Amino acid sequence: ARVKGGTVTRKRRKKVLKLAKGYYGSKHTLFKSAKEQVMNSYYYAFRDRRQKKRDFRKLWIARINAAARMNGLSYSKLMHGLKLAEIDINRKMLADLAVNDAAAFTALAEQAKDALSK
Amino acid sequence: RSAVRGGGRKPWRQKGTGRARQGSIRSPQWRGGGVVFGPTPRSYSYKLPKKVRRLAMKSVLSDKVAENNLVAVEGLSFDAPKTKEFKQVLANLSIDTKVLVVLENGNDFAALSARNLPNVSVVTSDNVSVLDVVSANKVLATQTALTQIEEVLA
RNA sequence: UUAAGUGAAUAAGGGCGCACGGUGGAUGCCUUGGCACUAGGAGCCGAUGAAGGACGGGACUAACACCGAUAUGCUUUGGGGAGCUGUAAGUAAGCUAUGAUCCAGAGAUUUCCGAAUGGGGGAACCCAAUAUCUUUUAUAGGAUAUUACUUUUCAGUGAAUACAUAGCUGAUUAGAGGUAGACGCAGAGAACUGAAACAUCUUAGUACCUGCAGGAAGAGAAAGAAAAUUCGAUUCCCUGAGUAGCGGCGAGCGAAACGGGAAGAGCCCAAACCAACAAGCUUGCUUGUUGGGGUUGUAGGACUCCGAUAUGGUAGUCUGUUAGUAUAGUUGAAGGAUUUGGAAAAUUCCGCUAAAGAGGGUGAAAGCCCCGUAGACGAAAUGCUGACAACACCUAGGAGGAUCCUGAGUACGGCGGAACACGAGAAAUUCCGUCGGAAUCCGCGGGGACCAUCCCGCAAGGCUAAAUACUCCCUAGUGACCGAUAGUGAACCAGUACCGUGAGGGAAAGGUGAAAAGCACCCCGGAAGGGGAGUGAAAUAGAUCCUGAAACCGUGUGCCUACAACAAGUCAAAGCUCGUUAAUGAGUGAUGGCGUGCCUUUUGUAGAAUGAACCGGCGAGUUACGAUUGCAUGCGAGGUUAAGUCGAAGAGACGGAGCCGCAGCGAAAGCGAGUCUGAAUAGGGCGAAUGAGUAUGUAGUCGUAGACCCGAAACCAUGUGAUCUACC
RNA sequence: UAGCGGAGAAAUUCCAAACGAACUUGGAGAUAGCUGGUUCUCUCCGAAAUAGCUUUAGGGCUAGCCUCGGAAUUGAGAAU
RNA sequence: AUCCGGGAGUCAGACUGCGAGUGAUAAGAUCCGUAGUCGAAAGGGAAACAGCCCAGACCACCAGCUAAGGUCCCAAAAUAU
RNA sequence: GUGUAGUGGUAGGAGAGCGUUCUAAGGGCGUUGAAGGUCGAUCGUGAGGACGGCUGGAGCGCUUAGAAGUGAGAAUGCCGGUAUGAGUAGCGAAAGACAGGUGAGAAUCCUGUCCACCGUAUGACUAAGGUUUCCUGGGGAAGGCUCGUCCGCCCAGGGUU
RNA sequence: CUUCUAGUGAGAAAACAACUGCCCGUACCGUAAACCGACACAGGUAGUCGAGGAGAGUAUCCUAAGGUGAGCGAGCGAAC
RNA sequence: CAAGCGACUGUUUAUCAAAAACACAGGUCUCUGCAAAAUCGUAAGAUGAAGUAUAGGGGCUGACGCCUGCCCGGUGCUGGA
RNA sequence: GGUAGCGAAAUUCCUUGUCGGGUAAGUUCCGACCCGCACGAAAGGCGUAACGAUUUGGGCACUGUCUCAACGAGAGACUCGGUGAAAUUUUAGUACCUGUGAAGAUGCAGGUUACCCGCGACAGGACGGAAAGACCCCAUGGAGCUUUACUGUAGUUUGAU
RNA sequence: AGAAGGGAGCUUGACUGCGAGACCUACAAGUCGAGCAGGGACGAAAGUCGGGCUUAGUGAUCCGGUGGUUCCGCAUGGAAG
Repeated sequence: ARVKGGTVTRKRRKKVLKLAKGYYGSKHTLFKSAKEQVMNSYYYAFRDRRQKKRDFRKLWIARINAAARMNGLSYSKLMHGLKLAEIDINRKMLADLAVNDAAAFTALAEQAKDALSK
Repeated sequence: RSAVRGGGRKPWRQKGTGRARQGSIRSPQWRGGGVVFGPTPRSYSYKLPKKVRRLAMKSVLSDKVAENNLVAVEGLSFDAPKTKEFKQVLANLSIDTKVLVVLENGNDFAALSARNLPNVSVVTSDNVSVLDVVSANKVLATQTALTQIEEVLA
């Protein structure tokens, strides 16, 4: 009835290790510090998975800033007129257009200029 | 702890060495120390109400008859205990699987040929228990053993 | 050509991934030893010198075993039928079918110390006396036997003191030490701990010391238990019962009878009397010793008078005769071929045996190869247990009640302590120390202070098998027990190595392969070590020898790194090299965003509060007995067995003593669907009006127990130390 | 000469490197309202640091606050 | 919400609006009443920050709207009228 | 199906599950390679589970129920191995030099010469105490605070009237 | 050991010659590398002998008989 | 050259103190008639001692010189009846 | 109800009392005074030759103690060959300022300085290392000691028997 | 101040058994009470009276004492208790 502890532990530990391939020193061959490192990495992964969605808005916004301002439309008045002429493009598509299809972006800027002109 | 052939002299002082405090060489943490809450000799046996025993035996036998597994033989006899005939007795009776044999009383010449392949196992009519029926598939029993069973079981 | 601007690449060394070795022995598998028990035997050894030891014995001898100057062995009686001289290689010497070695039963020899026993002593040493016999011409030298102490019997001798008493001498009887770390009976007898402190109490008459034994001990044949209607030695178990009781009425301690079972069993003295011998011969008949007679409560015996001189018994023998059994043994059934292998017991065909298919071994896993098992047979010798012989021992009726006997400084009282569940309490019963001190059958003790009636018994003398407790040891077995950090401390040459003056404390260390076939020969090297060639299925199985993880130490290389302040990451991402369990692929990473480890304790943590050097292994809420609630199951106004017997250590039925519910109120007499309080039919407290339990499994919690683990400073009881130091 | 003690031209000095009471074995796994630790996972709900009394104040009991299972009427809860 | 029953932890609190005490109408002081948050709460703002302002994460997405607070550059948005 | 609704959480209460050893029955795998080890870019909400490649060479899985010495990262834990400090501190008072031997190998052994140190002692004899360290011939694996052909070390023989 | 008596109690002295004399210790170190201190350790160890020149002297300085050159070194010539 | 303490030679905390501490010769009180008091031991037995008041134990002071006042109400001791 | 004697003392708080001597300058020393917080006659008062590894004040001689340092020798340190430890240690690619914070930061915030790797020196910091505070409180914790604290007892004595 | 304050006559309700229902509160406790029965006081009656204008004047249990009692009493009748 004596239950020995044969190989119930190494499975677990070496499963932890492999999850820590490539850490900047002795944090990949110490079964005590690899675990703490994995824990903090989990925290960071979770937090930043909620930031990946923040940035790209600020990025598309700066790009709409740069491109639009060249047409005499501040980065506000463009969005305002657009949401007034009932045009509802998504920022990501607006950033992509501003970078690539300059003709189309200028068409939209013209419509918006017309819109809040009323 | 108190049974290991150890001692009660401390390892060293309580202080000084800055080390942790220890009371005895023999103790649970040290290698070669006593165990805490290890297995002791016990009993494991216990009985039931007197009625449920009878309900159990009745239920087992009714179950086995419920699927045509009691094969009632008239009477078995062998002058000498020749093992080979028994095999032929079952071959005629077409019982090949794991089986159980119930005999009446000391007509031993019919048991002394039941050290076969363990497909068979022998028992008189006073020791029929629960397992020695539930563990098997078919059951052989002479005609007198049936009545004898129907006596002890009231 | 000038000028302005942009600007790649190289690594003294480092990072990441990958790939290959080295140290180290986790893990997988394995057993040569353990642990807990079952059934049976056996429960002492010693002045005829014990337990335990020192020294010796072999061709070689360091150790372990066995043995003892007859020394690795002597004699005899049975077994057995071919190799043999231990561990352990090797060589030399031999032995053996004229039956070795080996197994089993009987004998013979047994050095020295040790209660140690002639005296002495620092144990395994020294020195004696007296007789007998030896060597040398003799002195010295050698061997043999005896010589301690105490008491129990007997002689002699004996004398302060005559007679005889110490005393002495000689002979004779018995003791004296050990332990089985167990069980029993006594003498003497603690503290920590609980009471949340502590004085009476408890822990506890336990631990320890000492004496005395036995295979068992202790108790045992009523001055008993009871309370009508009785029963008739003692021990042990179930239930009575956590009741009646005791208790700073606190923490706590805690019975007994009745009832059901196991095993059964009763005997022998003192006295009164009767004889023979001896003494004072009071010659009164007193003393004594023998032998006879007699053993009790329904009072018996003596004593008188008659019958018989039988009839039933054993708890004795070491006396025979038989039967059985314990210690060596004998016999014991059935297979070939094919495919993989180095090897088959594996696989596929086709057969056989079983009162034998339990197990162990053989080149992997065997009913049919080997040892065995189921059966059947067997003892020259020795021991035990029966049985029946023979011998030993013991035991008779009826009737009478004139006189005699029926356990003395005892019972019991005061005083002071202990033992009974009972702590002096209203304290019976039982002991111990001191003082006081009964009656004699018309008599005495007891029925929980004490008295009266009644009832039951006869103390102050002994013995007594079985049912019960234990296991150092031997035999045969078993296990939802361990598998080298486990299991004994110890699987191996272990209470050893080592530490301490001493009592005392105490480890680490198993694994080549099937078989050593354990690497001839060459080559470098002083050697060690290595490279070929070989043995081998496998040498990365080569003696550090099965598998061979992690920390730690190295070699090679794909990607990056010398203007950079980094809890060391994650999200975003150019380039460079790849190409997987084939899928929204893998490695690295220039550059940007964001970001103060883990655990515990705290109002609050990154804390400059506190713990971790790193890797591996071990390491903490369990079990028995009670109590209560939920779940479930079998019967339901019922439920239900216990101890114990037969049974395989099981199942598997008997066994109705006992417990729980079905009726409550009252302190109690008692009353009863009611009752208590009260002058009360008043009112009020409590229960009824349908209202379900009980046995077992299981789980949660609680109680007694060390009770989740580790952790003191201290306390009590036997021992060991003055070789350092203090005084002499 | 010995630990309930010994020895001290006196210091709490010495008694086998440590003496306001030696060392070693046993009662003994002594006791600790105190400190440290206690190992696999997910779903559901989820507090308190208050009153009273205590030779009590960092402890404890009951009460309040939390959770789980049942019974019954509700209209009893709540905020306007 | 009440009732019956099984199982606990808790008895060292802290700061901040408000109204009072002792203090010197001093203290991140101490001791009570009352509300929130922290303890047992992560995300945004206050440069960094338990207890202040806003708001309660089952999970995924390179979608959309707002609160507190902000809009020259670090750093998303008006060099607004 | 489809709608509505909820899903932070310490002490703590409740519920459902993963994994290890062993027992029982049924059914299975294994020299045509089991357990164990290593690597892999795979699967489920979790604990966790499969599959393949190499090593390894004798036993182990799967289903249903049962019993537990059943799960480890912290106790200034206990046992073994290995790191950092680091090629750092130290090498335990006192004077040596040359020539020639010896030898695979020399400051460290032998021989020679000069020098130098103690000399009421660093000289001679004894009592304790140690227990073969004594002598002769071989050796260099370990001890010798380095070296070592040498030794109070290892091997063999022999000495105490 | 020397004497004197009480005393059992052939005839012993000394010639010379020739013989008998038991057990245990004896190596080695021994102000040390062999003992006591864990060590091949700047400590401790009772007794005897212990020389010459000066010199009271076993003091001091150099030396006789006699013994030793000590178990890591080679360089440089800074701080401290 | 002067002062304090202690008369002196000694002894003392092995291992943080060597003195002004203790010892010390002298002073004084007190006990004890011998089986002495006193001490070790339950007792036998011992030491005091093979001693006998010029002796033996106990308490305070500490060579030497000059000295050493008052109180017996309280607490002990001795005597009392 | 403190006599003789001493008296800012090994005793005096106010206190460095007041006056004198010693020094250029003296709270320490020595002499004298009495308002002795709180000297006193065997827990002895007051003088004292000699003695003291005793405590305190002042002279002479002498000098690296000092103004104020300088130089020389030897051992260590430093370089090369041989041998070769220890306490400590969560992982570390380990800058400065003013803030902020459990109220003093290498690691947070905002700024400033800064190529990579070593070698010899110093000791500001890492609340540096070694000893689970010796100071203080608590534990309804110990142990050793005192007494007209409680309860008992060895021992000494008294009476009855 | 229609008195609870102050005089005056008679008296003892400064009574026994109780109690629907409330207040308080962790417990143990404490506070109020209409009213029923018995038997009364003062008043012609109606009626009031179970202490004082209301709120303090007190102490578990264990143990001992005194009175009473149709309770129990270890074979039975007493008694001790």
